Amino acid sequence: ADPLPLPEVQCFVFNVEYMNCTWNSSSEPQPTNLTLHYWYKNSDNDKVQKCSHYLFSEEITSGCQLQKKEIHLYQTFVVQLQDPREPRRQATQMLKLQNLVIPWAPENLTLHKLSESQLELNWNNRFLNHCLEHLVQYRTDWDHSWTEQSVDYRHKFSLPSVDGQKRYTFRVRSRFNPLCGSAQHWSEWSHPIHWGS
Amino acid sequence: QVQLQESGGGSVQAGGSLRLSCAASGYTYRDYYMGWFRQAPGREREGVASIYTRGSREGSTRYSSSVEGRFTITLDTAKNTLYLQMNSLKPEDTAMYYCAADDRTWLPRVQLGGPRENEYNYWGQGTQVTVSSGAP
Ligand SMILES: *[C@@H]1O[C@H](CO)[C@@H](O[C@@H]2O[C@H](CO)[C@@H](O)[C@H](O)[C@H]2NC(C)=O)[C@H](O)[C@H]1NC(C)=O
Ligand SMILES: *[C@@H]1O[C@H](CO)[C@@H](O)[C@H](O)[C@H]1NC(C)=O
Ligand SMILES: *[C@@H]1O[C@H](CO)[C@@H](O)[C@H](O)[C@H]1NC(C)=O
Repeated sequence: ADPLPLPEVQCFVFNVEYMNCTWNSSSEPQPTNLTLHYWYKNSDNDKVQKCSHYLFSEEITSGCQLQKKEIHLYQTFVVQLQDPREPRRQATQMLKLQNLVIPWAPENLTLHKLSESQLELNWNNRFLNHCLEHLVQYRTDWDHSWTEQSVDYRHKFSLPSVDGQKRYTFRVRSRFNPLCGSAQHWSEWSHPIHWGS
Repeated sequence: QVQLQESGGGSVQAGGSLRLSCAASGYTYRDYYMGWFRQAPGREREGVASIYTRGSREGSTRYSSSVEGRFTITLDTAKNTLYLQMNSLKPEDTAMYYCAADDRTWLPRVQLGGPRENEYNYWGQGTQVTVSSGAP
């Protein structure tokens, strides 16, 4: 009569456009459409919201998608995964969404040569620029590893010691930290840009 | 859509006190964030204070470092009126004070200091506050 363990749901906000809470219900001996419900703490509305867009993986629910109008950043997100055939098998998680925001990868990588010993890299991230920090990796075709540099809300990196006879490669990614949140996972890497020959 | 209208401004000697009021009207059920901004003469507008309306007064307020411990922002949910108690006013507080309200629960917001201007959709017309060292 002991209730079975439930899968753990992983929620992530992607560029404050939507939220994907996903789980893997392939552990069940009998397959079941697990149901998702959610609400917010420090909120006078004591109402439980059912999932509006379930995600399916082989005819069984494998997650839920919340639209932007359903996301309350900076309010504690309580998500409840429940077994419909047995309501006693339920699990609730309390999440802080400001630490689970994942922005898109930086876009529009441009290089601008100011002098023969100074060139700058520029990018934009489809996101409030003052809420993102950035990491710039670069390497030449004669470098064994990468070279990273942290860039703040100013989206400008100046290449130290430019060598015109070497071909460079640049990539940048962003993270929702630390001014507007405390996220730990970075965004995906941007497409690589190149310079020189 | 909310409609804000400030009041309670004036000209006060340095060290005096003041209390602004900003009555909200319209769709006051969906404005989750409210704040106060001020604009000094010839200078850009800056955030003073911010508050989350539906919290339980548990860390739901944020103030600028320039007004911390001197200004307090409150909210009367029954009358739909925002307040900003101002004490120990110095001449640097002379500015045009605006209240603002926002309905975007998903919007990122600065968690250190006064509110940013981009974090609010609806604004009031403003009320003038003038602090002088002598008696005006
Ligand atoms: C969040 O979940 C949605 C829903 O599963 C994902 O959107 C789907 O992405 C696949 C990618 O191959 C498409 O084939 C589907 O048509 C998409 N469906 C919908 C409804 O958008 C989305 O990719 C997920 N986001 C992230 C960042 O993983
Ligand atoms: C889950 O719901 C979908 C919705 O149509 C249905 O097709 C599927 O058979 C259901 N699976 C189970 C195990 O009930
Ligand atoms: C990149 O540039 C294009 C064209 O100017 C623009 O439409 C797009 O919004 C830019 N990217 C971002 C993230 O703003």
